Amino acid sequence: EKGIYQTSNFRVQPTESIVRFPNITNLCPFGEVFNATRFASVYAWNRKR
Amino acid sequence: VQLVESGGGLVQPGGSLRLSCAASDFSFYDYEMSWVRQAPGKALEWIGSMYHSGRTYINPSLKSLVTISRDNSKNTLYLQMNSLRAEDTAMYYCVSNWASGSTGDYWGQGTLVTVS
Repeated sequence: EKGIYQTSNFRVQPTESIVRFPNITNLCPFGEVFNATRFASVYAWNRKR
Repeated sequence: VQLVESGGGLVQPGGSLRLSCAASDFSFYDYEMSWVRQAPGKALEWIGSMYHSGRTYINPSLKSLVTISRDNSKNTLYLQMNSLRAEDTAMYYCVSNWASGSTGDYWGQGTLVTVS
């Protein structure tokens, strides 16, 4: 019959998910063990937290 | 510098030479000590090393003229090299806590030596 009927809804689907992080490059301390200028001895290793 | 060395000078080929560097506390020499020198135009040449008890191992390449005396109360150790040849016009160094690693050793300055 004549009139106005509500059938469904509408929704704009999104694209291009975006992830943003700050300049978190504070320390990254691996140059003291990986490529030390003078490598540590065999039995006196260096422990660096 | 907290580590000084005494000895050297112009010596006729064949003389003797000595170096003196000392510490103060009994526990500062834990646990490894050695010696090293850098002649101009020469790479690193390790000679010998010893632990607290005094057991020594020496590089076999130049192990014929090695003699070392050690003290504990004076907190010292001496590397004595004799028969001064014409290839020792460089600077020497003694090191405390040699094996502790890259950041666990303290270096010195040495003295000039003239050889003909």
